Amino acid sequence: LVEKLVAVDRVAKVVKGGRIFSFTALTVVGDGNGRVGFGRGKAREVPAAISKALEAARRNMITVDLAGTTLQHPVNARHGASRVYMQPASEGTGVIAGGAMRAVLEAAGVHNVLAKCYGSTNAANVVNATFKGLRDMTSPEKVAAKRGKSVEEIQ
RNA sequence: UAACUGAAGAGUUUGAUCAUGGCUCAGAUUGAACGCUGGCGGCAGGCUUAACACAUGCAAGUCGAGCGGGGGAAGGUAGC
Ligand SMILES: NCCC[C@H](N)CC(=O)NCCC[C@H](N)CC(=O)NCCC[C@H](N)CC(=O)N[C@@H]1[C@H](O)[C@@H](OC(N)=O)[C@@H](CO)O[C@H]1NC1=N[C@@H]2C(=O)NC[C@@H](O)[C@H]2N1
Repeated sequence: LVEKLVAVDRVAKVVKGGRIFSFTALTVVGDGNGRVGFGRGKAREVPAAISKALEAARRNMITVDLAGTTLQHPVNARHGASRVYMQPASEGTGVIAGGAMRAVLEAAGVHNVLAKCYGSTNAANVVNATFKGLRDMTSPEKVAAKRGKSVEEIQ
């Protein structure tokens, strides 16, 4: 189970006589064969935040139906002000995407893809958008099943 | 046989945050210029500004089988 650490930030909370500082971590876990999830963790110190983020990531996971090592069809997704576009690519292309998308795609097992961010590039929002796009991607078998047809009829 | 296959982000407003929005950076390119330095070859390129003013040499001649004159070389004959 591959685990990637997307971002770590230091945050502050004001109290009387000073500020309380903490750390937040965003992590993405995956199996490289169509299962992936992400999570966040907050703690007074970095390792505990990373562990909590990993625990949340393992709790929040989905299954993604890949077409080989690439996507089934072009995907448009958004979460808040972050919009993402993803496109299938031929073998040998690689993962042409930003780091936040790249972690999710590699953990899900995508090897060739072309991706783009529009709008805000906040790491958590971009991860949410990519996660939604991968979750909502469909496949020819599901399309044929829902239309009451055969995959050869669907083409 | 083949003639196309293609899209990455980062920094910076706040005690944290998310958004909006400018500014800045990583690329490719050049008839370039300047600074430091400098061995060779091949192939290209070389006043982007004053269509400002130009010394000097050269860059449009050739035909005597179109024509009449006119020149200067030799030869031969003659004499002394
Ligand atoms: N917001 C705070 C509200 C406070 C407000 N004051 C309330 C109030 O005043 N009156 C009450 C009125 C309530 C209202 N009638 C119900 C309502 O809001 N319906 C709409 C919201 C649906 C649902 N509730 C939220 C939801 O499904 N989120 C998921 C979630 O975050 C996460 O997936 C999971 N599973 O974890 C993520 C992928 O990681 O996908 C998100 N999905 C999405 N992201 C996308 C996005 O942004 N745009 C476009 C589309 O693509 C979106 N879908």
